[PDB]
Amino acid sequence: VSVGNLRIARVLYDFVNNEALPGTDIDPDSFWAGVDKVVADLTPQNQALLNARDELQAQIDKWHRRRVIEPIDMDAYRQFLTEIGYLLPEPDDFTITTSGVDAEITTTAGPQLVVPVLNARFALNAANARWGSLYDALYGTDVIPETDGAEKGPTYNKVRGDKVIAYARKFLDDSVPLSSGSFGDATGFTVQDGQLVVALPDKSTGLANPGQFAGYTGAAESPTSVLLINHGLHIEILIDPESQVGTTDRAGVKDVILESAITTIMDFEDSVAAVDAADKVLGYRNWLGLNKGDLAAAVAFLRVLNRDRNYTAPGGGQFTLPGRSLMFVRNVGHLMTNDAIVDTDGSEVFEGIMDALFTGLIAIHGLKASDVNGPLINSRTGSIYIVKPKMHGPAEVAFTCELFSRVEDVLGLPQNTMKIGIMDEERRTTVNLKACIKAAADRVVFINTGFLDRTGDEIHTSMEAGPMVRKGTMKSQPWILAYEDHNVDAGLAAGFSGRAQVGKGMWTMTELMADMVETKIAQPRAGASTAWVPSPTAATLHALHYHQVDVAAVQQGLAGKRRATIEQLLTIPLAKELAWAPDEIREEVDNNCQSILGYVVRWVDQGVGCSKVPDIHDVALMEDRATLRISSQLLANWLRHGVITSADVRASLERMAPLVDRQNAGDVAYRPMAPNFDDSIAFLAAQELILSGAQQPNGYTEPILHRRRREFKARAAE
Ligand SMILES: CC(C)(COP(=O)(O)OP(=O)(O)OC[C@H]1O[C@@H](n2cnc3c(N)ncnc32)[C@H](O)[C@@H]1OP(=O)(O)O)[C@@H](O)C(=O)NCCC(=O)NCCS
Ligand SMILES: [Mg+2]
Repeated sequence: VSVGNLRIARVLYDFVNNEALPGTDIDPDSFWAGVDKVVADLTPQNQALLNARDELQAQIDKWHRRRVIEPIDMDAYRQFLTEIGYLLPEPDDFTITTSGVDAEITTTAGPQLVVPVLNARFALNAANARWGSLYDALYGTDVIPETDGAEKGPTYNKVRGDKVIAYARKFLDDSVPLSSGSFGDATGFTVQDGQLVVALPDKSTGLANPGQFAGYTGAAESPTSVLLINHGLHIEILIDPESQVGTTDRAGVKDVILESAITTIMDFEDSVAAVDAADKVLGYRNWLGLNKGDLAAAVAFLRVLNRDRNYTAPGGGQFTLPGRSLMFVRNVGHLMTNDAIVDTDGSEVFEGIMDALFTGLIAIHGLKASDVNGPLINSRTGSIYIVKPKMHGPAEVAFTCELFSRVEDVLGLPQNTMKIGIMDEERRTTVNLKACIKAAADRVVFINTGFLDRTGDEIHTSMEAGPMVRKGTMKSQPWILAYEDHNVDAGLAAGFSGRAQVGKGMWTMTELMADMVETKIAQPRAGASTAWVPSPTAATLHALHYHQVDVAAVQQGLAGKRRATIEQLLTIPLAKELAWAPDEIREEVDNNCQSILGYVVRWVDQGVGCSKVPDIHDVALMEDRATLRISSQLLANWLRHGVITSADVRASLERMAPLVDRQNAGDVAYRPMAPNFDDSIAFLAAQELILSGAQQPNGYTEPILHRRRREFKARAAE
């Protein structure tokens, strides 16, 4: 479909004209005229920034190569990085001015959920994860141990159930305490004189803090639920003395509901596999339907978005809390182009520019509640939140800002409607973080330590230095501990408190929920106002940490400190005279090869961009591209310095591959790699990301995955 200078695929063109544009008050002929111009005016920069990356990698590649056996002189390294304009200066103190942002980003501290947007089922559950059942999260997972004769099964178990009930009672005791007595003793709740009254065997009692009573449902004389609030997050006690769980409870408590996933990132990036116009539109569709509010998915059940929740207030008025997680959308970074719309010469258009345009325009519908726009509003303050990933340095951030500003003109939106959540997940950003924050000083809504892509850039940036530590050891290196702290320092010194989120990384062990409750608390304790979780269940559980830690306080306590030097940030995580025994090296390669084949096989064959892949210790892991980035990069490093040979990788890939078939054997759609490995696009793709990983730009895995999936798809219609 010829438009100005463009060949827009009809699948996109139809979608954008019929589905997306009506109701936006944007003239379809003008919209596409804006598109043409933006793409034209801004493609040079996009390539210029991308070229600037490759150059810097080569210079840094040169530098390490012409230096061996005489350990890194860290002052020459730092001077080198300044000479080439990698390590740009540090700007003067400032305060972000970003306005028009929702309370749930500026003020509320709680879990943030990230879901693949190509999956309507998970997306719906994600936006609905704002509110989650604490009973289901504890009963369903290993938080309540299955031992001591308390196993779960197809029939509800009292023994497990009472452990669940008890846990939650401790929680309520710990968070919204009774004046006197414990929740585990309650016999019923009432509301007298606009105050919560909790009946006990010995007395009746209010709350230690009457201001933690938020409201209720049903008759005051005997409510159906009681609504509480601690650290700005809501807790609901569901009452039904005639329920499966109710009749077993001293107060007839049915369930405790926690306000969990406050915000959700609807993901077009590492979570998903979209390599052409079709895929692209398919996820653009889901984003539109979330923003309209009408998105539905069949399961005899239809899954829709939750409506807002009504309550009676203490004094007696009716009010409304939001039923839905406030959505961001993660666009893709500055790297990839896409089939979707091409040049006359056949050059593809940058995917990132197109996301900004189509994702921006669609999000319009999520700011209003009309007939054309659909019933549910997302940002009640009038903002569009876009997570911008994999940015390298301040200039690339400024580019996103400029891109956003042109996408605002084209959409007729007021300037700065499009807010940017900034990933801190590339070295060049990490060492120039203050500068990145300044470049988006009027747009930024968060920073987040994407430790995973960050680990990826650490291996690739420093590819020629020598052998790296095994990936399990990365978590305790100088560079990563400084980067976490450094992120929080910079955010806080930019006045992020009350204005924007300081975000931390994802929990990848989806089955170790007992671990996550125990371990992840460290993030809020480190001052993170939000952090990333892999599921609504996880979100409900992470919620617990924000009831315990007072994040706002921790931020106040941390203000002004400087817990990281630039030497700590540039400390390269090298092996440095650590000789792994024969077994270890065979473990790392084996480990990494399973994680790769596990993820890539479902990527290239099934078009699935996020998967549960069990490792060589059989811990289920949530793998995506960032995890693939580490895995492949590390193996490349070990190859570049001959810890392994090319042959070593093959043999491991070859023995790991049949195993991933065994764990995938129950799938209807799955086609296995063994025994004929060389006639398997999947296998060959995994093999490319290792044997040619040293040559991918900044270690990114998109070039190969996109090309290999494009390949597979053609060899599927043919
Ligand atoms: C990999 C994955 C398919 C594994 O699935 P699984 O846990 O083995 O199987 P299920 O999802 O059916 O587990 C049960 C429930 O978990 C929910 N779920 C799991 N991850 C979810 C996610 N992050 N968002 C919303 N719901 C999720 C499902 O909705 C499902 O309930 P349902 O019957 O109502 O659909 C899935 O968890 C996933 O895509 N990863 C999480 C997304 C993510 O965090 N990625 C970000 C990468 S940066
Ligand atoms: Mg990332």
